[PDB]
Order: sequence, then structure tokens, then C-alpha cells
Amino acid sequence: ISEITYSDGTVIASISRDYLYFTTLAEAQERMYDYLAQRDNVSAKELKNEATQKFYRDLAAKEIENGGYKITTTIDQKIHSAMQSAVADYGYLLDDGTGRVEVGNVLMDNQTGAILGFVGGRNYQENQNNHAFDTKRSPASTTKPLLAYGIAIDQGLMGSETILSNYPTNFANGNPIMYANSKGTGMMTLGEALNYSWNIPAYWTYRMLRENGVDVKGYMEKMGYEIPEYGIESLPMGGGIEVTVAQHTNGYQTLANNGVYHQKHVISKIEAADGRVVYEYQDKPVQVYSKATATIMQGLLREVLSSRVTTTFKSNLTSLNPTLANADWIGKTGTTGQDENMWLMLSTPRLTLGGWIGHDDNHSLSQQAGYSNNSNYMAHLVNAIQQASPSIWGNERFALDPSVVKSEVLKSTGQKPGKVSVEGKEVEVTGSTVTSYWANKSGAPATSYRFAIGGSDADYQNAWSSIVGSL
Amino acid sequence: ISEITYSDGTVIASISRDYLYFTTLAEAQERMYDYLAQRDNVSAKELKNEATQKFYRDLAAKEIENGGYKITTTIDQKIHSAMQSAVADYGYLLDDGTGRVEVGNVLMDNQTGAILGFVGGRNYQENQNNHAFDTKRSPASTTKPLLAYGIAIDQGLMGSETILSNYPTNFANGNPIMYANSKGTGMMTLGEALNYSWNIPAYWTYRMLRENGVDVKGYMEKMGYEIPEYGIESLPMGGGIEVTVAQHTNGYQTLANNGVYHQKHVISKIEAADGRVVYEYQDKPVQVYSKATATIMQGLLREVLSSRVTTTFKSNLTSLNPTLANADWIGKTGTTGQDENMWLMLSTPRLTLGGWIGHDDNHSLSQQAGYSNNSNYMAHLVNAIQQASPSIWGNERFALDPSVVKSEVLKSTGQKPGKVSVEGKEVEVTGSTVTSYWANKSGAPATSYRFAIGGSDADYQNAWSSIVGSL
Ligand SMILES: *[B-](O)(O)[C@@H](C)NC(=O)c1ccccc1C(C)C
Ligand SMILES: *[B-](O)(O)[C@@H](C)NC(=O)c1ccccc1C(C)C
Ligand SMILES: [Cl-]
Ligand SMILES: [Cl-]
Ligand SMILES: [Cl-]
Ligand SMILES: [Cl-]
Ligand SMILES: [Cl-]
Ligand SMILES: [Cl-]
Ligand SMILES: [Cl-]
Ligand SMILES: [Cl-]
Ligand SMILES: [Cl-]
Ligand SMILES: [Cl-]
Ligand SMILES: [Cl-]
Ligand SMILES: [Cl-]
Ligand SMILES: [Cl-]
Ligand SMILES: [Cl-]
Ligand SMILES: [Cl-]
Ligand SMILES: [Cl-]
Ligand SMILES: [Cl-]
Ligand SMILES: [Cl-]
Ligand SMILES: [Cl-]
Ligand SMILES: [Cl-]
Ligand SMILES: [Cl-]
Ligand SMILES: [Cl-]
Ligand SMILES: [Cl-]
Ligand SMILES: [Cl-]
Ligand SMILES: [Cl-]
Ligand SMILES: [Cl-]
Ligand SMILES: [Cl-]
Ligand code: NA
Ligand code: NA
Repeated sequence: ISEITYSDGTVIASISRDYLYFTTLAEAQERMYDYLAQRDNVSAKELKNEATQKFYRDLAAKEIENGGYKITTTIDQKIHSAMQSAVADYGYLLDDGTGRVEVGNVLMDNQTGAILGFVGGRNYQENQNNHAFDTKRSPASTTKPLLAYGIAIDQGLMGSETILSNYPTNFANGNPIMYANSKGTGMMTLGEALNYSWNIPAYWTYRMLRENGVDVKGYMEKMGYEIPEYGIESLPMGGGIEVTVAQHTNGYQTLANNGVYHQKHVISKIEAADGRVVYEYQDKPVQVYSKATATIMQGLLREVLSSRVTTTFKSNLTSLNPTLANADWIGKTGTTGQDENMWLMLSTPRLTLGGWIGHDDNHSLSQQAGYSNNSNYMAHLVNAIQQASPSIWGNERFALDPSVVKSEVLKSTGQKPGKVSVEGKEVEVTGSTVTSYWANKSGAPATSYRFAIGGSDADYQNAWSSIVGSL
Repeated sequence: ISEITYSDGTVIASISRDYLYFTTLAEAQERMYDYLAQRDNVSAKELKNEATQKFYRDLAAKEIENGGYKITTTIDQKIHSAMQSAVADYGYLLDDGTGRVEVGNVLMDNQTGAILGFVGGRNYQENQNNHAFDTKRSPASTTKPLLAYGIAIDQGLMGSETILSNYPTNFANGNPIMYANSKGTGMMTLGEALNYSWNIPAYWTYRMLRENGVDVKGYMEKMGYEIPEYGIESLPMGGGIEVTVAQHTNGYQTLANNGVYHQKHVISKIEAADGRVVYEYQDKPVQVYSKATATIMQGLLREVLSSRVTTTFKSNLTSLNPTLANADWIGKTGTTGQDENMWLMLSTPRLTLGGWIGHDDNHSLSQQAGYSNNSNYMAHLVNAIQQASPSIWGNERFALDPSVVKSEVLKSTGQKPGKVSVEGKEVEVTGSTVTSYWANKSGAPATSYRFAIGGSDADYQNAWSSIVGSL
């Protein structure tokens, strides 16, 4: 008789009415499919044949049913059990007056990509859809650190105190770029752009990557993402990208693990009754962002949560478990256009926890669902995980890599002080300075007239007026 | 032998090393002083004599020591005990890196003024100062609802959607009126002014009361406040006012109790061994604000907490005790200039809880001490009180009194739509409208050129540009 086990060998089931069983069995079936096709010498060409494939999929299922295989999962019994109780006990906190709210969460070890526990949904007995591994939804503004800022930093095109335009601008189709009811403001730092999740700065950042011919697909495909069209202007805001929570957790794993991707996995090994290893996970680490980039981004995402602009999470957690709230939490929120998907992705140096909520039919949630409800539910989820496994989150801090370049830059421009051409006239740009972190060799450039990411001529005239005002 | 008892007759002590004992004994001694002086026929003139007074104070103390009196306090044993445990267990949450932080809290029944429990300090054994009844500190911005907005509303000079200037302006001594580093912004609603605790709108509101000769002292002295100089421009920001937490709790009691003051008290009765009532509390309710005013202010203070701009309290509480967080909480925060005193005053229809923190030597706290630390500690305190006495906060809602006048007003002006003189030119002021609540007879006036509370000529030019821009 075949068994699926937790990470410590405790049997989950013989080959039963929950996500854990069907998720791990589906994945073990897929690994058995690959093993049996390779064993029978069936080529990837032969496997293109629809009837041969159907047969091999059936053979795989039956082989587990009838064999005596042991399937070792990465799942930590105590932790995953605590996560189930947390959703059973506190899932109702998600209900925001837009009907029953669905949820998915994946908890992943940053150093291995192992999935220690997950939440598939509110209640498998009422709704079987698996929101952790099956349902794909736009990751909304949580795309910004990975595909816009992280890449721009990694390419030496931005530092931590770089200024970006948030002046009003339009998309290619002529529509204004919006952030709720705001058509935009003026210049702002990268930290302010992240903390608020403004949209225009991320639009400009990605425009810059396109203009510069940056291989964005290279980064994203190294983390396992599949995006059909990389020219989409709203990609940083989650346009043109749909992901599972387990996949997206893996992108935040990469940033938390100092830029080093490990592939997510729930199966570590499948053995025959006699011990023959028929499948084993093989770690293939990839340095997707430099250590400088990742560690700079960790410092920025720490402030996203502490600032409490887009999520109440740190307030909810400091109440529930003040000691755990003092662990080194970093994270990012997302909200889709009509409030159809809310995300909160969280990490400590040891673990990453992804969280989505939304409705199976894509109807809107309430305006506050992601800011407050999901934050409060995820604070309960994190507490429950720590209650189950007291050291699992860890007490380590994220810290800048030694390879980070520190540049003294003007607050106003985010570039080094120097002379600048303004309206036909050299001007000595002077004033108060801040340390800005870079991931290139030479750090920040000298200040130039177009000192910010993005902006029209009119925007710069308005901005320079204001700076020159200060000198 | 004389005994001090809790409200249900359970003996607190015979006439011992805590705030409860010394507070209730000091107050019983003062009531015994009045009783003995009156019994011995000593006139208030004779009582002016310093030696006669010293003798009567001693006689009072000894009379309790030696007599067999029963002193019934208002203190609820379970609740006050829970409050002591809360401070013992969670007072450390107040420590913000500016040294040990001291604290006072008073919990009061809104319908009676009875004090059900209080916190004197972190630990009587280490520091005896009584921060609930003895120490007087500026109430900072918590003065605003009572002495500026509440009065202006009560006088028919403002409604709930009235617009106030927050344009830069100076105090009489020429210094800018500040709100952290901001010299101000532009026009704003009363709700925005309250939620953020901006200072310039409260300065203008109180200026208007002065200009109009409003008897502000009348209101404040009806609630037991003692303020030496009512001409102080910064009175709404806590300048020129110092209060105990028990006194200040009583002003918020008045607003929560639909405008009806009841005097705070910790002693309800003192009897002789033979049953002779030597002192009994006599309730003297006073309608300090109309029911319309108070109920309008409750709606505004509800949004102060929900908006989470100046306090994380509702996030801390919704995590700890989601059901209790759904009770009808209203409140206001305060912070003195150098971050020397932080306040959070909270009410449900049944109870009011005042909370101060600061340092005994008036050194600064951290910038976030009142926003986060005191909010998290008070969320724990409120939870502990509900755990001890499950119905004590109640599930009632605050609601507008029927006598409230509802006016349809322009969002831009907070006054009714109509023709206005702009730069020599009649203009039809049109646009979107909101319901505004008033406490007078006729509701809001028609829009006038100076539509807001306060503002210079230049401010109105800038404001009207912008409104006329919209039509
Ligand atoms: B991102 O999800 O923060 C970003 C693209 N979201 C929005 O612009 C958005 C969509 C609907 C409601 C609110 C918001 C922002 C987060 C205010
Ligand atoms: B009131 O206490 O909110 C108001 C008068 N406080 C301040 O202006 C102040 C003083 C020091 C630090 C911050 C602040 C405000 C609350 C930002
Ligand atoms: Cl499943
Ligand atoms: Cl499960
Ligand atoms: Cl076979
Ligand atoms: Cl395990
Ligand atoms: Cl669009
Ligand atoms: Cl690309
Ligand atoms: Cl993907
Ligand atoms: Cl492309
Ligand atoms: Cl797997
Ligand atoms: Cl075998
Ligand atoms: Cl590197
Ligand atoms: Cl924080
Ligand atoms: Cl918050
Ligand atoms: Cl649905
Ligand atoms: Cl005392
Ligand atoms: Cl006590
Ligand atoms: Cl006597
Ligand atoms: Cl009692
Ligand atoms: Cl001043
Ligand atoms: Cl007066
Ligand atoms: Cl007073
Ligand atoms: Cl006066
Ligand atoms: Cl009393
Ligand atoms: Cl007697
Ligand atoms: Cl009345
Ligand atoms: Cl709320
Ligand atoms: Cl001190
Ligand atoms: Na967001
Ligand atoms: Na305040």
C-alpha cells in the first residue's frame, strides 16, 4: 500500500478528503508519469500523442494506487495543521460584505523552496477549488518589486533614494494612469512610491527597462513565471500576468533569499517499497538578482509594512504576538483595479508566506479587504504558525550585502550634487543629502536635468522651479 | 475597624500597598474632613485658618483609622483587578526607547460618572506617583473636540461637513502654526481636520469663538475643568491647560453621554458602623452640549479611530478581539509639542477609558509612542476589561439625535449652493453635495465668499480659483 507522508515520515494517508491529500497526490502522479514514460522508453515526441499521454497518466495514477510507494512531502505536520485551524477559526475575518471571500496561502522555506504548509481555501467540504496551487489571478502591485524596481536596481538604473515621477501621465491608449481617484502628484522617492504603491513611478520604471532593452523575461523565467507579452505597460501593476499563490511565493522567496531562487516543491522524494528512489528533488539554485539588489529591496520592503500605508499587518501582529512582530518582517501588498484580487506577500529571512484573497467568480471585494481584513487574517495565520513551531520564522535580520554601493545624494534629485543646465543657465545644485544604496559599481551618477525616472518637460520645469526655489 | 470596599461590598482593605488603597483612602479622608468640619459647626471662614485646617485634616485621618466606618467605592473588583494585570503584563509595550514610560488610565461609566477601575502607574512598588488622579499634564490635541469643535457646533457656527482653512498662518508671536514639519495645506473638511489632528483649523475655530464672545469657560467649568487663561491661542492644542486623566476622562464622558455631564467619583457612600450615612454621592447631571452637538461629535470621533491616521488602536484591537472591535468605538488622540505627553481617549456608549503616557520628568517620548505603543497597550487594556466583564462595554451604537438638522451642502464650500460675489462678479456656485449635520435650528447657511472657518484673503483667492476651476 502506497503512503503519502509529512516531512518527518508521519503518514498523511494511504492511497484523504482535504487539500493536502489531493495536492500532494496530484503532484506525485505527475512525477510518476515522468518516471514511467522514461522507464518505458517513451520519447517526448511519442508523448505528444494524445492517446499515449492519456494512457501514461492513467498508468501513473494506478501505479500509486496499487504499488507500495512512499511519497515524502515537504509538508510540516504541526505547521500545516496549525494553518488549517487558523483558516477554520479565523477565515471569517476575510468576509467583508461582498459575499464569502476565498483565500490561498503558501508557506515556503527561503533556503530550499520547500513548501512547509498551505491553505487551499476556506473549507474543502463546501468548495473544492485549490487557491494555493490551481487558481491563477493577477498578482497586482506585488509585481512591482520583482519586475520593475528590483530589475532596475539590478541593472544599475536606480538606487534606494532614486527619485521617480508621479506627475499625471496617460497609458498608450490615452487613459490616465490612476491610483484610486488620484491622477498623480509630483516627484517622489522610491521608498514613498513603494510604501504607497503609486502606479505612475512603476509605469515609468518599466518603460525605462523597455527603452533600454533589458532582458526582463530572463529574470522572470529564471523564477518560473510565464508571461505571454512583455510589452504590456501595466505589467508592474499586474496587467498581463496571472499566477498561482505557490508560484508567486517563489518570486518573493528569491528576493528574501538574497537573490537566490530555489524551485518551489511539495514532493521531496518518491520511493518504491523496496527503497528504489524513483524521484528525488534536485536543487538548482540560480542567482536571479545580485546580493546587492536583493538586500537593498529587503530594506525597502521592510518599510512597506512598517509604514502601514497599504496594510495594517504590523499593527495586527504587534497586538497578537509582540515578540513575533519584532522579527524582521518585510512584505508588499497588491490590489487589482476593481478590488478583484488582494495580495499580501510576507518574509522573514527564514520563510516566505504568500497570501491571496478574492472571489472564485472574480467579483469585487470591498475597498478595505486587502488593507485590513487579509492583513488581520494573515497576522493570525503567522501567529498560528509560530505557536506550532516556535523558532520557524527566526530572529535573524535582513542586512545590506557588503557589495552594496553607498552614494551621498541630494534629497531633491537622488543624484550627486553638481552643476546642472537649467533654462540655458548652469546652476549649482546644492542642499541636504541622504545615503542612497546602489547595486552597480560606481553608485549614483551626478545630478542631471532629468534627474528622475520618467517625467515630461512640463513636469521637470515644475520640479526644477521648486528645487531652485530652495537654493 | 474601618473598611474600604469594592462596589459590591467586597473588602479591599482594613484601615494596602497599592494605588487603589491610597487613592480611595485619600478621597474618603477628604469627605470625612468636610463632614467633621460641618458636624463641629466650623465655618468655611474658620476653615481658612491654616492651623484649624491642619487639625481637621488630622482628625479626619484618625477618625477613619480608629472608627468603624464602611467606605463604599465605585470600583469593580474584577475589572480593576484585570486592569492591574494588564498593566503588569503589557506595560512593557509602552517602552519606546526613551527610558521607562509611565502611564495612567481611568475607566468611567458614562451614565453615572462612577470610576470602575484605573491604572495609577507601571508598578507602585517602584514608583508611587499616581498618574490617574494626581499628575496634571497638557491633554494636547484631545482638547480639540471639547473646547473648539464641540463648542462651535453647539453654537451653530459649524456643521459636520463645514470647511476649515489649513493654509499656513502664524500665531500672535509671529511663529508659524505647525503640524510636525508641515506649515499647512489648503481647505479641508472638519472630518479631515479631526482625523489628522491638524492644528491650523482648531486655531481658527477657537479664534472664531473668541471673536464671537462665546462663553467657553461656561462649558469647561460645567465639566469641572480649571483653565487660568482662556485667551491662549493654542488652547485647542492643549496650551494653557493641565489635567489629570480622571478629570479629562470626565470631559469625554460628557460627549459620550449625549452631552450630559456626570461628576467623576470613586466614593459612592461612607457609613458609620451603625449605618449613619456620613457622605453619599449626589448626582447633579448637566446638559453641557446639546444632544445634537454631542451625537454629531460622536460620529466624527468614530471616524478618527477608523481612519487609523493618528492611532493604530482599531487595528490592534480587531486582532486581539475582533468581536469587541466591532463595538461602537469613538475616540481622539493627543501629542504634545516635543512628544512629552501622548493621550488616547476612547468611548463606547456605555464606558469611557482615558489613557495618558509620558515621563515623570517631562522628557520626550518617541515619535510613535502615542500612535502605536499606547494604542497597542490600550487595546490590551480594553480586551482585559472585556475578558473580566463580558458585557461592560456594550453593543449599543451611538446615533444622531432626532434634533440634528441635516443640510445639503456643496462639498467644496460646506454651505448651501447659491450665487457668490467673486472678484466683482456674481458666480453660480454649483457642484456635488453632501449631507452636513448641524445643531442649530436652520442648518447650514447659503455659501458665502468666505465660506470656511479662518483663512486670509490670499487663501480665499487660491481656494476660489480652484472651485471656479471646477464649474
Ligand atoms: B497595486 O495593487 O497596489 C495597485 C496597481 N493598485 C491600485 O492602483 C488600486 C486598485 C484598486 C483600489 C486601490 C488601489 C490602490 C492600491 C489605492
Ligand atoms: B495634537 O497633540 O495632535 C497636536 C497639537 N499635536 C501635534 O501637532 C504634534 C506634536 C508633536 C508631534 C506630532 C504632532 C502631530 C500629531 C503630528
Ligand atoms: Cl486540491
Ligand atoms: Cl489540507
Ligand atoms: Cl508497469
Ligand atoms: Cl513533519
Ligand atoms: Cl487603462
Ligand atoms: Cl523581455
Ligand atoms: Cl506563472
Ligand atoms: Cl517583448
Ligand atoms: Cl513538487
Ligand atoms: Cl518494490
Ligand atoms: Cl551577487
Ligand atoms: Cl513596525
Ligand atoms: Cl494600522
Ligand atoms: Cl464567487
Ligand atoms: Cl495613590
Ligand atoms: Cl491598584
Ligand atoms: Cl470627634
Ligand atoms: Cl465589585
Ligand atoms: Cl509658538
Ligand atoms: Cl471664555
Ligand atoms: Cl482641570
Ligand atoms: Cl478671557
Ligand atoms: Cl469621590
Ligand atoms: Cl457607629
Ligand atoms: Cl438637547
Ligand atoms: Cl475600524
Ligand atoms: Cl522620568
Ligand atoms: Na496595494
Ligand atoms: Na494626535
